[PDB]
Amino acid sequence: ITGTSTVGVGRGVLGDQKNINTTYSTYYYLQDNTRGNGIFTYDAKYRTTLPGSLWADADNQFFASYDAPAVDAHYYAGVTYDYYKNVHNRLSYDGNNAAIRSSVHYSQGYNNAFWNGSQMVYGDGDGQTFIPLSGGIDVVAHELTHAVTDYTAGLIYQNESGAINEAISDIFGTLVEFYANKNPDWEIGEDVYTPGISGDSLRSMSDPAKYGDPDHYSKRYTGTQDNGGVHINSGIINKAAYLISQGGTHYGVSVVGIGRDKLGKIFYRALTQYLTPTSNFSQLRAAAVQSATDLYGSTSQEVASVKQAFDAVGVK
Ligand SMILES: CC(C)C[C@H](NP(=O)(O)[C@@H](Cc1ccccc1)NC(=O)OCc1ccccc1)C(=O)N[C@@H](C)C(=O)O
Ligand SMILES: [Ca+2]
Ligand SMILES: [Ca+2]
Ligand SMILES: [Ca+2]
Ligand SMILES: [Ca+2]
Ligand SMILES: [Cs+]
Ligand SMILES: [Cs+]
Ligand SMILES: [Zn+2]
Repeated sequence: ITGTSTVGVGRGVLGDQKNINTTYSTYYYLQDNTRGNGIFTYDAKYRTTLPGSLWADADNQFFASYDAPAVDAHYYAGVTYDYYKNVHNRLSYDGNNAAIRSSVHYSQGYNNAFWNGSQMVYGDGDGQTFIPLSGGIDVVAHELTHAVTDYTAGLIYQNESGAINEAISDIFGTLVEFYANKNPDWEIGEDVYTPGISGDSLRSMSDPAKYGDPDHYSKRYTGTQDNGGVHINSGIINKAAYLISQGGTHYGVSVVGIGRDKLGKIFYRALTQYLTPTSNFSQLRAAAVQSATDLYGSTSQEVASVKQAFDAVGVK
C-alpha cells in the first residue's frame, strides 16, 4: 500500500519484544519498506486461501497472542533478507529485490510451513507437534531459501536433487540463525517443535541419526515416501556441511573444519553457479569442490576439507 514508513513494537511467538517496520495509511500495516521492494505479511485467518489480507493494526502495537506469528514472520523475513544482502550481495530471493510475502494463521492446527512458488506460508501448529512455525528463525530462512533455490539451481523436489534442495534450506536456515546470534545451533526447528519436550528438534545437522535420518550414503532411503526421502536423505548433505564448518571424525574419516562463513560462501557459490535442476549428490560434491577452488585455490585447505567431508558421508 502507499503510505509512510513507521516502526511498531510487538512480541513474537516466544514472548520476546522486537521492533517491526510497518507502513501507516489509516491503519498500520505489516509492510516493511526498508528492504528491497518490501516485505509484506498477511493474515490467512485460519483458512487456506492465499495470501489473505495484508496485516492491518489500529495502533502499531503488536502484543496480542494472535499477533505473535505475524510479528515473527515479518521480523525474521527481514533478518533473512539482511543475511543474503550483507553476506552474499544477493537482493531478495530473485536477486532483483522481489517483494517478499508471507501469510500466517494458515489453516487450523497446521503442523508445517512452505513456499508455494510465490510466497511463504506458516501454520500455527496443533500445540503438540508445533507452536506457530514462524517463531523459528531457522524455519523462516528455510522457507525463503526454497525461493532462492527455485530462482537459481532449480533443484527438482524429488530423490537426490530434492534432498539437496532440502539441505540447502536447512544449511542457510542455520547460517541465518547464526547470523542473528540468538541461541544458534545446528538443529532445525527447535524453537517451535514439541513444546512439551525439551531439548529435541525436527532434524539435526550435527547428528541426523538421532532421529533416524541417514548420516552416510550407504544408509540413504530409496523408497517413494516424502518425494523419495527429500527430508530424510537431506541428513547426508547436512552432515557433510556440518563437518565442513565444524570438523570431526565420522565413520573413521577426519575432516578439518573451516568455519561457518566459508561453508556459506562455498555452498552459495555452488547453488548459484554450478548446481542444476537434476544435480545428484556426486554432482553436488563436484560443485562444492569447484566452488572452493574458485574461492580459495586448488591447493587450499578449504578444498581438502570439502573432499574429506563428502568422503566421510560416502559421497564420491
Ligand atoms: C523447517 C520445517 C519446520 C518446515 C519444512 N517445510 P518445507 O520443507 O519447506 C515443505 C513444506 C510443504 C508443505 C506442503 C506441501 C509440500 C511441502 N516444502 C516446501 O515448502 O517446498 C518448497 C519448494 C520446494 C521445491 C520446489 C518448489 C517449492 C519441513 O521440513 N517440513 C517437514 C515437517 C515435512 O514436510 O516433512
Ligand atoms: Ca495493535
Ligand atoms: Ca536455536
Ligand atoms: Ca536451529
Ligand atoms: Ca521441543
Ligand atoms: Cs524429530
Ligand atoms: Cs526413490
Ligand atoms: Zn523444505
